[PDB]
Amino acid sequence: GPTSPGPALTDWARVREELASTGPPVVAMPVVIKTEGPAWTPLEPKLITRLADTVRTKGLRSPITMAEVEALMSSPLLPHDVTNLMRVILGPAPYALWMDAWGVQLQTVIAAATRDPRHPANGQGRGERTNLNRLKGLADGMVGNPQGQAALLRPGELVAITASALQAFREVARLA
Amino acid sequence: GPTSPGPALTDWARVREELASTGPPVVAMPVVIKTEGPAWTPLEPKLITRLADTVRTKGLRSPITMAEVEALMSSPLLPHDVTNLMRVILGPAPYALWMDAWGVQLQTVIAAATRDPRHPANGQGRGERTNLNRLKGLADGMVGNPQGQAALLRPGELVAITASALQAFREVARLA
Repeated sequence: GPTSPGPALTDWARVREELASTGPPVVAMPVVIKTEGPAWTPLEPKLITRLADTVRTKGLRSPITMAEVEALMSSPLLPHDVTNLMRVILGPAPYALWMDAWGVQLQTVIAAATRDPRHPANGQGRGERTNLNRLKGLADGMVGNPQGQAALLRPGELVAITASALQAFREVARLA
Repeated sequence: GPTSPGPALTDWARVREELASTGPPVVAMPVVIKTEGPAWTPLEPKLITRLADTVRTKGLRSPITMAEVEALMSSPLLPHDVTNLMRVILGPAPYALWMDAWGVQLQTVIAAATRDPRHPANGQGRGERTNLNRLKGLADGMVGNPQGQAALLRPGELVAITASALQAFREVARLA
């Protein structure tokens, strides 16, 4: 990633390499993790407003709306984002239905998550297994912390999260 | 912060404003958090190598080293950073002493943290109180996750963390 201009996170990979190519005594021994690649995608305000507009005018049960939401929810999103996105398009009343539907959808994910310790929502470690709270961005450190969510949620969970969001949306757009 | 070029985190502040300046029905009602301002500072590889060089040549008990480390540890750092910084300058053997000394130093912080629920290391909430593991970047989600640390640690904790690191360093540079 962009490390030439400025390193948001100390680029310890470079430090490693340096120390190495200079003297053997001790050396390139700093712990080089390299957690990289943001699997979530941020939404563009203007694209969100036009979705609101479309949901306003064309309706909600409208195929246009479904089409435009579907597309916008093809990329992984953080719990914070789905939540806010929905709070804006759905409105106070249906948002609740969605919240409910979304939780149900998420629950079946906690199954394929349990059924298989190899599910994309889980990690390598033994504790690294998703949970309803994680998926909802309610897990400790995620609550009201999108920055926190971006750092803790695994790509596999983001995909689950977003698909569920999209399902529950259809569930509510039609069954309403 | 930079939101004109591209919004790393969905800029919901803008979305709020839009919806508002257009139609009253529902409106600018997305939850706008705005967690901002990184209180930690990333280290520049070259500056780290020269510190290694200085620690190598000039020594460790050297005042030059103390001078150059002091300066470099005047800005808040993440547990990951202090740890790696030290692992590089201190070497296998003393690093252990430092680890030990650093923990002791951190422990007295857990006191002023407990003594006062208004300590900078604590938050507003009732659970938002620091702990040895947080300060060490061992808290869940911080382990091997500098990105995670940057999102969870509070500025007040970063200052504690870095000062302690600096103390424990002096503790080890002299008492060795």
